[PDB]
Amino acid sequence: LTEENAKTFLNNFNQEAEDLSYQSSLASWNYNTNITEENAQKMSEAAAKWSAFYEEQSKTAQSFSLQEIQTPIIKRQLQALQQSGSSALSADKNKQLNTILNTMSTIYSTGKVCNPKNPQECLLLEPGLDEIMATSTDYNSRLWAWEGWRAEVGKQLRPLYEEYVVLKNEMARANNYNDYGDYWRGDYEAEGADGYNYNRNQLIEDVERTFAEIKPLYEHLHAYVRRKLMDTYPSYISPTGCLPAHLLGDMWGRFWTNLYPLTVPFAQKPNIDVTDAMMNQGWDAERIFQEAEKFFVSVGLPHMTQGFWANSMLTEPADGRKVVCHPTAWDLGHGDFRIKMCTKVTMDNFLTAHHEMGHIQYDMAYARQPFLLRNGANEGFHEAVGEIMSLSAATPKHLKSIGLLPSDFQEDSETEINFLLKQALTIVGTLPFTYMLEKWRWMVFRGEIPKEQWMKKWWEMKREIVGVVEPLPHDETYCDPASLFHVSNDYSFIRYYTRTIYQFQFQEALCQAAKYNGSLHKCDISNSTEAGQKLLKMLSLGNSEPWTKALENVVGARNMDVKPLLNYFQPLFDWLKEQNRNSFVGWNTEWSP
Amino acid sequence: PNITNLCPFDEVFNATRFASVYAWNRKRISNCVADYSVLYNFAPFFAFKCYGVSPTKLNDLCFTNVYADSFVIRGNEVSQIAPGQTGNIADYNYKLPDDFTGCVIAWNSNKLDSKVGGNYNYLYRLFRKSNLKPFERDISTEIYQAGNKPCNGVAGFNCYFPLRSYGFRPTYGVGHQPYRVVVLSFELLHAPATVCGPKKS
Ligand SMILES: *[C@@H]1O[C@H](CO)[C@@H](O)[C@H](O)[C@H]1NC(C)=O
Ligand SMILES: *[C@@H]1O[C@H](CO)[C@@H](O)[C@H](O)[C@H]1NC(C)=O
Ligand SMILES: *[C@@H]1O[C@H](CO)[C@@H](O)[C@H](O)[C@H]1NC(C)=O
Repeated sequence: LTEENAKTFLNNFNQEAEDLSYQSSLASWNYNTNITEENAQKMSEAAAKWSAFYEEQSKTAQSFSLQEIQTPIIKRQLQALQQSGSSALSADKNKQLNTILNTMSTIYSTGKVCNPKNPQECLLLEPGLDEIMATSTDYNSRLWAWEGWRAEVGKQLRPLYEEYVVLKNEMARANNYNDYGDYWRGDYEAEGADGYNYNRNQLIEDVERTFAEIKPLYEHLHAYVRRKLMDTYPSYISPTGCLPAHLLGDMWGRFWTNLYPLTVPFAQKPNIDVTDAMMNQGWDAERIFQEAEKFFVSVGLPHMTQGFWANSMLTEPADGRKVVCHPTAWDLGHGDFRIKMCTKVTMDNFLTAHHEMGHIQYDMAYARQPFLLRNGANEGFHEAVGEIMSLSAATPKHLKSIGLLPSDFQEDSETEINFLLKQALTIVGTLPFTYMLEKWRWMVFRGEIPKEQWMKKWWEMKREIVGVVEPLPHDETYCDPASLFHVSNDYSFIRYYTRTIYQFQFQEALCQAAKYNGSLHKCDISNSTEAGQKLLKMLSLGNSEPWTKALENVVGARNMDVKPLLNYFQPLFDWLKEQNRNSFVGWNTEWSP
Repeated sequence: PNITNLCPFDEVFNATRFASVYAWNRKRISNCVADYSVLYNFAPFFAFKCYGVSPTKLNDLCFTNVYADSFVIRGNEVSQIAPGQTGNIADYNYKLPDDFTGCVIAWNSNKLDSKVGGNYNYLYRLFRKSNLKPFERDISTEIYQAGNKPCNGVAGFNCYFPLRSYGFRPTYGVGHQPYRVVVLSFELLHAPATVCGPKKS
């Protein structure tokens, strides 16, 4: 019978897969912690063998017909295996698409804008132009850097994106999807028992529904940021207009977190930095990860493995080998969980250690699942369950409990307001950018935006949704979205929006589980086993169940809710309402200086 | 009575090479004095679960034959070496009867059975048509016919090779590291019992 054949096929696949996936992950780890040519080529052959095996098994798995499979775990495993992806095209089209992707990656990584009249002062984005976007206050220098990277990237990436859209549309329509946007929205599709059914076409309206009520908080934050930037830039920003695109602290305006020195509520009150306390008490990276482990065992989740301490790198090695600076949590398979992070003794690395160990705990919990179901419930869950640990680790209660912050520390309202504003610049400010970018990409892939009217549409929506105006008029020979890393390198972007919603939903559910009686931003889930069990019910699932069921297992709801997000930012929202009485909340679509 | 002719428990527990669980090694032990002192003394044991007899009174109650079955499995599968259990090892590699009188001993063997390149010398049976009877071995390498079409000796779709390798590596998690298992089965027959522990005076 077909179901028993599928069961034996999956048994043969899990055994072969786990081994090849472990070899690929171990080779990737050996390259990432030891950069050389031989490790790179070993990683190349290991990934080649694993990918060839995966496509070979996926072609055989497509022979099974799902109409006669009754058990939903086998059906979900076969659904996961039958996703061909980019292999649905012919070899010529797949090779052309890979060529376009590789040339986009190597032209984004080697993007170059150079000083006019000063030809020796040529600046790359990664070492020097990001410093100009993050720190510089001069209007003309930021206008230079923004317009120059827009020109020397958009002009070179517009035709590449023109055939990239067509090839991705062909790949998606070869996989029974309407467009490439529907292919990306298929990550949120959940087929399961009654009431847990989620559809791709539902997701857009859900996102729009969740953007219907984040909009007043974003409008008040935008008005406050606009007034403070008007204080910084006297005549270049209008009171009733949108913000200029190059004054937002990042290259693209994705995060507003670099506007915090310019937009600080109370400059006299310092931040909650405890780096000097770590320096005085002689903390090192081992103690940072031990404190994170103490937090995760206090909440009820299991201890770190001995292989975690033995095999991970938690420090710059400094013995002659090059490493990647980015922190990454690795689930190699066969019970091997590692963290690659060059941990310096700072508060940010302390929170990052909590975040990556949250990723490792999420990976450890679903190890009991079969190999194809050892993933997150959707793309947002995996990063949300690390962001909640980063949220709880940064509270003054947690810092006073572990001795980093003094026992007699006073939490006045001003430090809560400026902490909430910094969190808002990081978290709330990225939501209209994420929603507008994903909406533009979805409408481009759908064909709702005409091919020759791309740019004119994009700068309308940034004037409408994000409330950010272009500094200079751009015609259709520019490709202004493509200057971002995620869109030039074929990455889904709605995961950050869903991550942001799920993060505060999980945090409110855990704080209600831990019986916290105060404001949500002061909440700590330490020493609460019931919150850990409530979390671990979802963490043990993986993607074995629909993501709506896992979401109901944590928060008791089957969809995205932004009432926890507004509840988190409620003191800040009241403060922003209190200081926007005289000013005008909102923006005007027409270009105001 | 002086004490001599100890049973060769050094040969079973301290062997340099164990066997795969599909071809599990069986050694009969008879006409000697078996002292269980050395086994209890050894600290690394992960499981010393005994069935039908107490571990403390091993040295006084005495038996006719003692069977020592040695093999290597992965840590997660040590729970399957018990009466009444199911899994790949219980159903297809090593089955104990429901009235098993004896002990199961397991310990971690990373320093002896794990290789950085991968130890591909330990095998297990993943596919078999029917479950194993107690104390039965299957060393057959016949291609498992999972469908309706004949395999004709060649693997492929719905035709899998039943013996899969335990690719042990030292960086695996503790549940996946190689574990050496010795199963002591004690039996009494109508013959006079000649496997009896030490005497004191
Ligand atoms: C890094 O890789 C080289 C490649 O041969 C190897 O010789 C060296 O031992 C590796 N370093 C470490 C710390 O493993
Ligand atoms: C959690 O428990 C430990 C146990 O010693 C204690 O020291 C710590 O203060 C507790 N944390 C909180 C927030 O109560
Ligand atoms: C195996 O070797 C160890 C090493 O000293 C020894 O103590 C033990 O008695 C030997 N025999 C058994 C059965 O463990």
